[PDB]
Amino acid sequence: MAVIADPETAQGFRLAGLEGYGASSAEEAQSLLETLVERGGYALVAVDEALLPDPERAVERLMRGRDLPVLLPIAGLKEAFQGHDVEGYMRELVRKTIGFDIKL
Amino acid sequence: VSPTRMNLLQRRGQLRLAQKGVDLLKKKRDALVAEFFGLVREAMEARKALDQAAKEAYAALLLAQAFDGPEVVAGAALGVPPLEGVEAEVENVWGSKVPRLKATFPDGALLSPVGTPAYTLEASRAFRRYAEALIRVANTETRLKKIGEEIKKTT
Amino acid sequence: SLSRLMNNGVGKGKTREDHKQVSDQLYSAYANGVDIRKLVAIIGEDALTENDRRYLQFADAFERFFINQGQQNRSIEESLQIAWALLSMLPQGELKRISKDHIGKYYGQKLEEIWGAP
Amino acid sequence: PGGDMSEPVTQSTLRIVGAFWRLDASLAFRRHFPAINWNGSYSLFTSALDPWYRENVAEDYPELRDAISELLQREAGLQEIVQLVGPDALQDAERLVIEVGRIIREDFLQQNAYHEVDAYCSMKKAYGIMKMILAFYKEAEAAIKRGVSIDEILQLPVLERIGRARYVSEEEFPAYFEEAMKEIQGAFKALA
Amino acid sequence: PGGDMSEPVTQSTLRIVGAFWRLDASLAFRRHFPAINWNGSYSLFTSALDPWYRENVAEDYPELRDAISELLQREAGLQEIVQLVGPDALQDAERLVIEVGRIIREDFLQQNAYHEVDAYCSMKKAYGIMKMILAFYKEAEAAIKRGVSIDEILQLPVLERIGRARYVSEEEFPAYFEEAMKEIQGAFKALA
Repeated sequence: MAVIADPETAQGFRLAGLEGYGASSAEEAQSLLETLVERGGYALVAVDEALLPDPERAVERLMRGRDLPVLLPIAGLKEAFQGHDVEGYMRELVRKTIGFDIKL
Repeated sequence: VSPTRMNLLQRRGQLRLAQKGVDLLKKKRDALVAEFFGLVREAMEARKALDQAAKEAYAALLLAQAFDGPEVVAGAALGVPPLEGVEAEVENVWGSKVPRLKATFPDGALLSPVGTPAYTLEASRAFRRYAEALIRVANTETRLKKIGEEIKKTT
Repeated sequence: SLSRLMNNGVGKGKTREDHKQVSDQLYSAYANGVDIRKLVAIIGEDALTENDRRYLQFADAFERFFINQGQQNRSIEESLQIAWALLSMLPQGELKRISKDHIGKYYGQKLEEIWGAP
Repeated sequence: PGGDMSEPVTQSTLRIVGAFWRLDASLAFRRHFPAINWNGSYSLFTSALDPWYRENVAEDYPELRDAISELLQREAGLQEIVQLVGPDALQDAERLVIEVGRIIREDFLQQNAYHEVDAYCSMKKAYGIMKMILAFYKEAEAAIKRGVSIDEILQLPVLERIGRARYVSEEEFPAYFEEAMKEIQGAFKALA
Repeated sequence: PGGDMSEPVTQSTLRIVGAFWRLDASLAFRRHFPAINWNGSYSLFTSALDPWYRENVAEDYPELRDAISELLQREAGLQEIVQLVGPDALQDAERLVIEVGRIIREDFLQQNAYHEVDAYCSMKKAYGIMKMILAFYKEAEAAIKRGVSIDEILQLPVLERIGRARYVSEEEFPAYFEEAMKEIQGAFKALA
């Protein structure tokens, strides 16, 4: 599987066997992500939230054709150690899926 | 449609069929709602476990950078191959088929696995546990999203 | 089906005192069973809980033994015994329509004796 | 006389007849003769004729007839759900019941009155066809319990063997029945 | 006969009557009696009877009645949400109004005619019950906005006073009403 993240953790990704790339702007993140979508290989791409909060919104026209690629957003290296509540992400997820806001 | 008594009986039978179908679809939606709530609780738990594993893996990686040095880590990372134990499978959920991901990365796949750079080996350990939590999160969340779209179709 | 004057006929000093609650419980349980039976064909048996499966099996056994009696003559005691045997398939305390006194007095008889010759 | 079954002639006839074979225009449109409406038809002579069937046809013949009627009723029950959600939402057991009902409708009930062989059918030939269909259904349900998907079951060559058992002649039939039963046993034993 | 309210006799009757107490079977199955559908019923005599109410019962009776009807109206506007998710899953304020509506229904709207004391009730007793329930709801909403004891309110000793007034005598009623008011004050103002 591939993962777009900060350059610091890219060496650790390469050590663990993960395909890591280092980038800091949304433009290159989206272009590289759709390049990973079109290219043959692993179908899973992991995204740091600092570059692209919703990768499905980036590939929404490639997602309408095929739903086999898998995308996963996660906190970046700086956001990881300072931390946050993941339950806000859960509330946003359920509010997106149903269209309804409940169970804070 | 020509008005006859037989046609009237057939239309009333159709009306009863439609009402019974509406009730049955409501019951199905209720069951899907219960499954959705259970799955979203599981997904939240998996997400926070993944966050904790990611934090400690990054801490171990930074310590390995501090001790073993960038060149030794790069020499270790060059030898170790990328993910090759990949398996893709499909799973059924309420009549819909969804894909799942599988990873099997062992110690035998590594190149020079002896941990003389000990902190690099610790980083590899924590990254393996990180990968376990990550694949769990991926599967649970994609199942949750498919359940949500099923509920929308039923509504 | 419906009988308007059933309330006057049954009671104490005539038939048995547990008649009305037994009839009410049988009605409610059979309705739940047939609803679950229609639901299973879509969602499948494994998607059910345990108690919905209990209701489904109660509905099937209720039809097969209570309704399909053939050319036999049953007294009121035999009918009430079969009805109490079928209610024993449901767990005690799920019978919300019956007082606890009659549940203590009558619950627990095995169905299999009636299964031998219903 | 005018349009339909509510005219007084049909209603007056309904109360003094022991059998009532209702025909359907929709089945005759698609050339599915004899086009007897199975849901709106009945008979009252079954119980009286039951002792004769046990002696002259076979001892278990009424049980086979009851099983066939139960299968047709089960198929008629599930068709309401099919209009509601579609055939894809049904589980494998109900899909098997639907397919077996289609098999019965296409093979057993249909009869061509202008064919050279199919115009007449004796009692024992009908009993053999019913036995074959019920044996196939039992084997299919058992294979469903063993984890076989329904789609690969319908690809079996024994399906064509059953569907063309109508056109076998009367005296050629027992050998065909023996061969079909042996093939029915053989096919499902190697599947799982 | 068919349950149609569009039947000619019912439709001709509805054009001339001044009140309309529509019943329904669903409330009868659940044994909530009387089975008056408060969403389908109406009355055209309220406005003219308003001066009599404030001249002989209490000056605040019509506004209290309007508040009760409004709180009943709010509960029916949330049923569509409850038809999607469980009642406990909603917000604590919506849960509060749902529990207040349930209390109002099960306690106030029920009257058994096969009972010695559940078949009759005077005007003053009902007015006191409505006043107590409305005050309890207002104080509970104030406590919810305070931000404490969102579930302890549903276990206060006021629950005995509210349910008890259904069986209080007409002579002992004012003492019960005063004691319930001071109990509400002491429980809501001083517990937390």
